[PDB]
Amino acid sequence: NHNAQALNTLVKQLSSKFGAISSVLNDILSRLDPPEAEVQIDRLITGRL
Amino acid sequence: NHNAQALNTLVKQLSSKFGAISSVLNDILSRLDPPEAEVQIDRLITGRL
Amino acid sequence: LPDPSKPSKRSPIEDLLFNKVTDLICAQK
Amino acid sequence: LPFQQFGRDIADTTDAVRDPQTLEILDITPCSFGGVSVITPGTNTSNQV
Amino acid sequence: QTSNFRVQPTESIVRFPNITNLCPFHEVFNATTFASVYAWNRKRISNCVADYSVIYNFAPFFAFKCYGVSPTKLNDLCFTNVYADSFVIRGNEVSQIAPGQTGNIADYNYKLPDDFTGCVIAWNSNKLDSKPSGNYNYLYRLFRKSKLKPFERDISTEIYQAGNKPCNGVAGPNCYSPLQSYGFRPTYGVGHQPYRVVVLSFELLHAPATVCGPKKSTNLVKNKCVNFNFNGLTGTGVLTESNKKFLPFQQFGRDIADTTDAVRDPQTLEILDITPCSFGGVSVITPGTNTSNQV
Amino acid sequence: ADYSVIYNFAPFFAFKCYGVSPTKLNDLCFTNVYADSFVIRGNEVSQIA
Amino acid sequence: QCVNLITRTQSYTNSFTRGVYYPDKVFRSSVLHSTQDLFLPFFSNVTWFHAIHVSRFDNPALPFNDGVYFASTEKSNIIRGWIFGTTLDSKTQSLLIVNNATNVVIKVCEFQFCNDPFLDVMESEFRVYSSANNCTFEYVSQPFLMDKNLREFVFKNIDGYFKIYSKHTPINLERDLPQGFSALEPLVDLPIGINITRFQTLLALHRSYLSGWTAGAAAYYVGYLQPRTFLLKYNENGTITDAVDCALDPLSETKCTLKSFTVEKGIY
Ligand SMILES: *[C@@H]1O[C@H](CO)[C@@H](O[C@@H]2O[C@H](CO)[C@@H](O)[C@H](O)[C@H]2NC(C)=O)[C@H](O)[C@H]1NC(C)=O
Ligand SMILES: *[C@@H]1O[C@H](CO)[C@@H](O)[C@H](O)[C@H]1NC(C)=O
Ligand SMILES: *[C@@H]1O[C@H](CO)[C@@H](O)[C@H](O)[C@H]1NC(C)=O
Ligand SMILES: *[C@@H]1O[C@H](CO)[C@@H](O)[C@H](O)[C@H]1NC(C)=O
Ligand SMILES: *[C@@H]1O[C@H](CO)[C@@H](O)[C@H](O)[C@H]1NC(C)=O
Ligand SMILES: *[C@@H]1O[C@H](CO)[C@@H](O)[C@H](O)[C@H]1NC(C)=O
Repeated sequence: NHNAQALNTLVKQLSSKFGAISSVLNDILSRLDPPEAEVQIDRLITGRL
Repeated sequence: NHNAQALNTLVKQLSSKFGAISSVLNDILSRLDPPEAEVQIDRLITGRL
Repeated sequence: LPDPSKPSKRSPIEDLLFNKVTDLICAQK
Repeated sequence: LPFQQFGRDIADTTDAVRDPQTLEILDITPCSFGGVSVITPGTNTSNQV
Repeated sequence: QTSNFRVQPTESIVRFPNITNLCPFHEVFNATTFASVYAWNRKRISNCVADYSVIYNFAPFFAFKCYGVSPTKLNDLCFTNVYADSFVIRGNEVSQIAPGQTGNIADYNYKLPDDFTGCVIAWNSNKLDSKPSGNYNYLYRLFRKSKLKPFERDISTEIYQAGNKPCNGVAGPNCYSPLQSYGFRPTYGVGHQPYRVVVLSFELLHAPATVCGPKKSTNLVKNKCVNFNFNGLTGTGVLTESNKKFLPFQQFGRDIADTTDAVRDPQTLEILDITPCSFGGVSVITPGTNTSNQV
Repeated sequence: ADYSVIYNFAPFFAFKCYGVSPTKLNDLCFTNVYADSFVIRGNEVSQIA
Repeated sequence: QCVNLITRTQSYTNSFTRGVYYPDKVFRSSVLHSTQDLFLPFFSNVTWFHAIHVSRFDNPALPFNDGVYFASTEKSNIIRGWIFGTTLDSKTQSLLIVNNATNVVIKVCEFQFCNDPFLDVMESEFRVYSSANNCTFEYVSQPFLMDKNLREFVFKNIDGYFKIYSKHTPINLERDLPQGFSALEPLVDLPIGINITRFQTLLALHRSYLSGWTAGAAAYYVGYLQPRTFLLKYNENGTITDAVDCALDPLSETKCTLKSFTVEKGIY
């Protein structure tokens, strides 16, 4: 149960915004321009790390 | 080997830009004005921490 | 002792222990 | 259900979708991927892998 | 364990080049006629000493914003791969001249890389680049199949079919050239008056380079903890003789950890090792203060 | 908004677009569109700008 | 004065481990440095180019792609330069390099190059191009083609700079592309900043003075660089003596991953 719940929590963490506007990388890439898009992906990558 | 490898990995981390424009602090200090120099050093400081 | 009848070649106590312990896997994959 | 458009897994990832052109349900399955591992003896002994 | 001991550098020596040629910035900065945004002219600058104090001294530039370099620190650094571009745009388009900015002239006339470094300048040109009847000498590429690459010029004057009606060699309905002339007039207010924009594209590295500031050269010292400047690189380390065989095309040397350990001074071609000054932790051995106070 | 029927309606003396490129109209998503129709002599067509 | 005199035959051979140059101008010693740049693949499938003139247009120009590796075992006087550009005509800027008895005359103008350009020997360039105007660059330096001996050249057109690399390696009487490593040393750089997609090789021809030109044959090889990650081994003295292409075969991939040249028994 510990291992299964740990994997579940790790996968669930992808759906959270982590201080950015969207939790979808494709959405942030499509909607926004490379500088501020870079800011948003910086937030996402540091949080996921 | 584990000890030496950990130390070498720790040293190598200083060469990473870590979201900044330059990975060497002296260049950042000599090229840029304080208000944004602080931003650059903040990226470096948090990454190195 | 191992049970010849069972295909897994497991003792009855081992069989009980195996049974008593048990799309999430696909999502994790 | 008629209102429902997308299906989601237990771990909050899409596993089904409904086509807008034609009202059918499709199971989205990821493309195959995995870790490549190389088995080799010592390079001194031989070069086959 | 209390603190770390480290010997401070005794004095500062700055090492620069020795060639003397005033850099022809005046040619760019009072160019009577400027290129169009679609036909921008680029000029390379190399083998010169660059003084940017004169730019501040006389300056009609309303917008003087630099992205990668501090304007006041310009004279203390050495650059190379240095280019001066030239074009005239609208007053409201000065914001589009920036990395990652979406605009018609940005997409189809001038692209700037996301990692662009340098100074962009902008100033009004109503007196010189505007005419009462309408200054149409400046044209912009409004239609293009794909966005341009950074630092790429598009000159091809392929008559553009602006619709579903083929030109067939006859410009007309739904067929206008991708280049349209600006209607610059002095009567128009701010935001539509012509503006002159020049971008300086210094590429800054950790190398000898070519272009350098007005900083004077000082003599070298050996076997002393000194803080030294070599073509914009500032460091604190002792300077010793070298037995490393540097290749002629090679200038700098890096060790296992990719750290400068040997340098070939531009003014004098010799190899000097970089060894940081001695340092170490300090530990204080003391008995109980009640027993005694010696340490 | 299907602009293709507008383009293919008839040969047009002037199809000048101010502030927007004709090609991007199909891929650009607007809130409201106002269509103003009137009849003027050919000499005054340039005055509508 | 554009005349077609060069007919050519092609073959295919193995590149082996030729075409490694110095990625940068930094001195490294006794290290294993991994770099990502435009290199010629190991054991790549190179084209052997055999131009023979005997005393129609059968010498088309070769695409440039991302760069060109050039090699030749001929003497210095035979091959006397190259030509670079996109359309090879007067409507676009063209780069001309012509080596000679004393030095080289690198020059970038708007040339109207001939279909089959060649230098005829004094030396005349009229057979190379018909006109040259709007010339924006020039550079003269010591010759890089000087006297059995392999001559290897690598060219790229990166971010406005026209890089050049050369090296001389004497060889014995075997396959012209030999085994071992011989790194190219960088010798001339070029502030040109033009668009190049197509190149052609120049050949020296001697007037017959007796079939107005003497018959001659020149053998050279043409490769194309690709974005590849290499792991170069700098020796004690800072010379490259070995390299592993990380994208050639699984064993090389493991060698590149472990950052080592020897792999212990195991699964990685
Ligand atoms: C080898 O090349 C050099 C350089 O192009 C030639 O010398 C040039 O001769 C012309 C005469 O028209 C002079 O105007 C140039 O100034 C010379 N250049 C230099 C660098 O001195 C030389 O003639 C060539 N040799 C042969 C045999 O062709
Ligand atoms: C001046 O500089 C050049 C190159 O920068 C160098 O070759 C030359 O030796 C120097 N001359 C003196 C007198 O230092
Ligand atoms: C090299 O390429 C040519 C044509 O592109 C082909 O005919 C030849 O078989 C190739 N050689 C090898 C070893 O792949
Ligand atoms: C190129 O040369 C032609 C004729 O010699 C001239 O009309 C044209 O302006 C030149 N172009 C440039 C960019 O110098
Ligand atoms: C160079 O020219 C070719 C053909 O003329 C063209 O396809 C290519 O886009 C040009 N390079 C750039 C960077 O535009
Ligand atoms: C390196 O240089 C030294 C001294 O010149 C020489 O003895 C040696 O053979 C060279 N090569 C190697 C691999 O050490």
